[PDB]
Amino acid sequence: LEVLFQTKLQLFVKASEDGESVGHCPSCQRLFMVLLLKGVPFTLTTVDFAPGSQLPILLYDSDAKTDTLQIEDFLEETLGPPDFPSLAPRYRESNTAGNDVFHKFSAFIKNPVPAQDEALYQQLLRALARLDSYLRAPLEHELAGEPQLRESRRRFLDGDRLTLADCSLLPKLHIVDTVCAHFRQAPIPAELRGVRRYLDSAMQEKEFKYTCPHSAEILAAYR
Repeated sequence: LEVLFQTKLQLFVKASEDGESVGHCPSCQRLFMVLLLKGVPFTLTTVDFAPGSQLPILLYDSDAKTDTLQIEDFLEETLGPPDFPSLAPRYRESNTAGNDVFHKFSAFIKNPVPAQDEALYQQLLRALARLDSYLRAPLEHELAGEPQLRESRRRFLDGDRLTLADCSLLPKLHIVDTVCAHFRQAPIPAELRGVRRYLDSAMQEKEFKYTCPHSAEILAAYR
């Protein structure tokens, strides 16, 4: 399928198995979000170049960019104020909080070794706890207003608006919760209030909600 939002910009992404929606792929969803959050017109084309290239790919004019980070930087650079909002996070830590969660999930979820399962699980939980800490800690602009504040009020990594950091992390975190809950009866623990609210908040945000693959597609990818 194809989706026209409102050309110059064309993002190629994986299609779902039945071909009717977008397929599972957190980097695809990441750039899908970035483009929506820019509010720039664009075409999304699902699919069911250069050696070992993989989706997502962005066509601009006739130019092709095939690497996710490259694509992202390009969009943040060439689509700027006043016509489009900058999506760079304000705070360095927004860019690193949660950065090991997804790779510790994969190590855990793929693990063939019974004796290492609990261990790999605790490593995943520990990274989630660190993300949770950052999410609960008042940011600079928050302390400006309330120097008393002990617990952050904000919705997302860097504040109350989605940034590039959220576009990267949310699709990955969504996968973690979705797979762990269905396959291991292990949703992200309720004790991690910051992480849970963050996921709840993202779901109420149209750019995230409507870029998510159907859960069935995520599940199929993990068996």
